[PDB]
Amino acid sequence: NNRPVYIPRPRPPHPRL
Amino acid sequence: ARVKRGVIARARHKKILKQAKGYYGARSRVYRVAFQAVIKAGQYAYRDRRQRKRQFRQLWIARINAAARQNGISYSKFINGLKKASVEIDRKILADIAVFDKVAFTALVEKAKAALA
Amino acid sequence: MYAVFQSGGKQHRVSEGQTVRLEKLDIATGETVEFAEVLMIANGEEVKIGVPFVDGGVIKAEVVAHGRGEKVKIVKFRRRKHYRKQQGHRQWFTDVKITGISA
Amino acid sequence: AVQQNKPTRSKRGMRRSHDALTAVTSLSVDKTSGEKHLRHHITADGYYRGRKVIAK
Amino acid sequence: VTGSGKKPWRQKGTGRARSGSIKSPIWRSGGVTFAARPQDHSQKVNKKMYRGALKSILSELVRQDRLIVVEKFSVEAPKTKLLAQKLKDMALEDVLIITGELDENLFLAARNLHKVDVRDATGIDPVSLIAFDKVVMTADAVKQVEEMLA
Amino acid sequence: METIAKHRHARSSAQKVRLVADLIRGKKVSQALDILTYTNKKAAVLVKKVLESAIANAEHNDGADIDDLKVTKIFVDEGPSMKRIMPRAKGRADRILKRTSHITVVVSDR
Amino acid sequence: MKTFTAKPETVKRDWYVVDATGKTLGRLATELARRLRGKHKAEYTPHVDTGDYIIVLNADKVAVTGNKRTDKVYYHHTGHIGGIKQATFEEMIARRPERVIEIAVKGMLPKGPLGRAMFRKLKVYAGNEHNHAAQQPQVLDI
RNA sequence: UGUAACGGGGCUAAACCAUGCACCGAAGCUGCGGCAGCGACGCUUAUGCGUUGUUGGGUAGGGGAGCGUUCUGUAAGCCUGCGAAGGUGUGCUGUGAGGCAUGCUGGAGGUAUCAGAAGUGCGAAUGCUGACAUAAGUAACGAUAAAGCGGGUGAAAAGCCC
RNA sequence: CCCGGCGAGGGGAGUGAAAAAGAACCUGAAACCGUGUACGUACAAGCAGUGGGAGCACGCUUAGGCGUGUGACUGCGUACC
Repeated sequence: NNRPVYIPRPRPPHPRL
Repeated sequence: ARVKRGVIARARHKKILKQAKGYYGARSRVYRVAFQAVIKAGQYAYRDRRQRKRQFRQLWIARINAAARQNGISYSKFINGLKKASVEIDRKILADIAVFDKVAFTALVEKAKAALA
Repeated sequence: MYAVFQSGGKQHRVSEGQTVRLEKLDIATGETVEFAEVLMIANGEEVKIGVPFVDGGVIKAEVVAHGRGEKVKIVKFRRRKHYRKQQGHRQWFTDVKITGISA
Repeated sequence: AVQQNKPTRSKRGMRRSHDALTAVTSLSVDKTSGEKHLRHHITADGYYRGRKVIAK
Repeated sequence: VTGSGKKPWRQKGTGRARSGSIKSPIWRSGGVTFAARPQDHSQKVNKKMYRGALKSILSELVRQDRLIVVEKFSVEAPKTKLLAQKLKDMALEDVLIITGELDENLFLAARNLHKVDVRDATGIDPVSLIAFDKVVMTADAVKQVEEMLA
Repeated sequence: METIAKHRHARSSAQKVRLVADLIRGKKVSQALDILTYTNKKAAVLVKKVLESAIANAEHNDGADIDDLKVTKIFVDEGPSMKRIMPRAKGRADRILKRTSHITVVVSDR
Repeated sequence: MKTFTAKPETVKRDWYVVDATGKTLGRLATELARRLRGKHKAEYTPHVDTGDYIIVLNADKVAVTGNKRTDKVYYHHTGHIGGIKQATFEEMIARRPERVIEIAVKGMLPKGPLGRAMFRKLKVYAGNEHNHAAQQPQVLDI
């Protein structure tokens, strides 16, 4: 039971406070 | 010489869980939580072995103070009178006498009053 | 009909013909022991201690058992400091039955 | 949106206390055939208020 | 361990622990952090130390009367039954027979006797002397012992 | 008498069947039967079949007079579960558990 | 041996009447808390309610020294956005003269199930009459 | 955000200044019982002490002494089908890791003492594998082209056939 | 043989030293999920324990307690790494 995840995620506006 | 640790590990876990008997939830079922609960109970038991002595000391003083005041004297005055009269009865016996034997306590306060005066 | 006496650093109030547990004593299990350090004797009439330890009051007691108390587990644990310690203790006790209380 | 600690079996049972079903306990007996049936419902054989209504 | 060096998954992004190979010792089916290798456990013992221990052992056997010296010990025919009878009347059941000269007749007789061993003076080891309850040495066997022990 | 009767590896989940079991616990067989007959649950017909079998076992293998029988004990235990893969969005996979259960009914005349 | 502990079943509780006319609020309240807790009895036990029932009469006649009659303020929050309400000593006396005495005793007693239990023994009345004559409420001078 | 600048009640002394005598108050000190380390002496001389004084909070770390597990010799010896290992309770026992006896299941192996060698002890490493919980009987059941009725078969029909 | 849908599954009977050895089969631990019994719990606030402790239910000698389980109330107490 491994099920590798190949899901990239969108780059949100970085905090850069 | 491969060594399997199934038997020993199960023995240790059983010993801890047995000591955790009666605790609520995972504290009596899960070893990871039971071990913390058992250790904490050990710390409290060590600490309360000392608090018990002072807790009972406070209870005896309160009982003596109530009994002495009922006889017409403050606790601090009553104890001072006993010291002056050279009486070595401790608080545990004094509280016990006050609860059960009222006449004996009346004699003690009378003795304390005489020593003070 | 009871008396108060000092045996093992802590005072006991014992009535006639009752068993009292007190600290270990250097007495064999089948010999009578004396307690002349009677703090107070109580009866229908009351007698106190003008001087500590009355004047002639004594208590006759017979040793019964010389067992050990219930095991007590001592746990010392320092939080986050990689220090744990375990210990056990069984306190020695002596059971003695009061046979006679003098005046 | 998601739990921070897993609820205990105690909380699970407490929530489920209201999920218990209730028995009808209201079975009426037909006037003629004497067959138990739900109130205001036809019997299995097709009777209602005594008179046969299905005839099948 | 049979396998490949490919990383099971990428270093970052995966929600699980960093992994480098399927053959890591903390992984199932492949590992062993410190695998054993064929090694020699024999250790050196000085010649004098070996002789001294052997001399010490022989002396104490004599002291505990566990050592019996007799004349020539031989069996007429290669029969285990004869050897059993010869040891039966001597009240010996677990004995180590040491003879100056090794004869096939005595060797074959004691071959099927577990509790009985037949040996030559040259082929004497400390373990055999300690292990066996009784040791029987022939007159010839005794002589060669001093010569080799010196 | 014991006259137990059980149905093992029922497809229904233990939780769902357990609601029906609590309805008839401790009741007489006559009242239990028609209670299940008019209960609108799949577990109702599973439990009813087990209860019918228990009554038949008592009547045949044990003493007669099934009129005075009661369901002394009834409990549902979780059974083996079948693991299935169900595709989800974004090429994700999740496990579907087809949960079974054992239904045990005990009836006695005392 | 084991120290004596009062058993709640076998506890005798007496009834007393206290006239609260011309009495300092705090000093009267302090005495009431002592009686309600049972600390005046030789069988006092912290975990057992050994106290006695006390009836207080003439609550509206209680006295306070200094300017406390006008400067003393009782605050309570209603659990709302700005629900903080304050009442002076006169306003409390006009509205419910008994509440001030109860508030004083409330704060002089332990907090917990046992503290609430012993508080229920107190019975404060504004007038000079009480309907508890069936309890043989002997007068207590204090 | 709510009294919110005595911890609270409350206090005109239950505040402050000066003096005095009492009492409470710690795991500090003393009393009683027990254990261990270190230095002395009277004497045992590989060890107890009629004794004596003192010490015993502890991380990094250094030193000392032990428990238990698998395997080798002792051991073709010993225990064991009137019951081994393992499992599960109970009762004793040691300052500790542990040990001993036994009820029920189990069904044929186990191993004293003394030495020898370690794949020798797990709660954590977003550790690895399997199993099982939680959210939860919740979301959802995959195009809003749409179903209704009669009969048939069947244990059972909104979905099958007509 | 019986319940069931000429099912699944089960209860009897029989085989066997043993069927909670029935093929989902030696031993069968833990998490997890249940039924029964005793006690507690619907006016009481927090690392859920610890010290004290009434009541109740079971057994023991004695007729008082001792043990086992539960535990109202109360002092102290903010997990581990």
